[PDB]
Amino acid sequence: MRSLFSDHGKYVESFRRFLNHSTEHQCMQEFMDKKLPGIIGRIGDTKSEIKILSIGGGAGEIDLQILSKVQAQYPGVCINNEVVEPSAEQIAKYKELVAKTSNLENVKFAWHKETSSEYQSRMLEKKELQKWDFIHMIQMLYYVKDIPATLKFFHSLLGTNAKMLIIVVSGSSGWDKLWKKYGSRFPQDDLCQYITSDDLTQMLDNLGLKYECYDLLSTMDISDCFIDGNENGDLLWDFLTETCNFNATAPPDLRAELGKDLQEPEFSAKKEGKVLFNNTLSFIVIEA
Ligand SMILES: Nc1c2c(nc3ccccc13)CCCC2
Repeated sequence: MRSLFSDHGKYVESFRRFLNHSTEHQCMQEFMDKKLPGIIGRIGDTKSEIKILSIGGGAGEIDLQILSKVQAQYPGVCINNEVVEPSAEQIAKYKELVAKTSNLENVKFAWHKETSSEYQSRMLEKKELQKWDFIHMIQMLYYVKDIPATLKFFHSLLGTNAKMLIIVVSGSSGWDKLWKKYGSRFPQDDLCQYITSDDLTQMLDNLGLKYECYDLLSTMDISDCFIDGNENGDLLWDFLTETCNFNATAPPDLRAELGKDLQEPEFSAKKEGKVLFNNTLSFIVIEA
């Protein structure tokens, strides 16, 4: 069993199938529309330049949406948005998106090709420490080695009335169950790392930071995962298991318990003849 994250090709295909059969993206859309406003309501107060640091170039369309809400609250104010992404493929895509978008004259972009870690290391070399008004980490901690250290660092980069926003899958979610129980039995990679909003609050508690957590429901239609032979079904399987060609490369003893175990409540809910996997999300905001 080889980690799915080691086959850039498969991954994407799957990831893509994941978005196509989930309310993930719309879920964040709702957060940004009905909650974000009041959250970032004062990060611009008294500043003639609003700085926004985004760690991860995977949700370009979401980043842009954040800008939309920040511009609305602070008309005229120029915005400096830096992006810290390791994947050239991503940055590349991001950029394309920028060029095709309007109402971004009062925004300055700057992409840095590296990891949160590398970025962080560098900064320390600099003598001066630079602050920020808004930091955010959408679905990417999974790929961070030192969470506690990472959290504390960027918190210190927050300026006055600044805020840091983090998104991960919720403790009360299918993923949680899927990992607490089966994890050990899946390919242990050094790149990925199973983490839930739960692991998060404990770390933040022990760190002593003041945060606020919000959960919203999101689903993943895994119906094609019971139709033996279905191509689509196969990809999805690859995703949950974060493994390559899961079926044809895993112990049926296991693939047997899952097939059963997934169609159960604590993992999924049965709807319009559909089997919906609990993809609930958590949004954490941290004060400076
Ligand atoms: N829903 C997601 C999960 C992971 N990464 C993701 C990356 C961005 C979009 C959603 C994601 C890793 C493990 C589990 C779930």
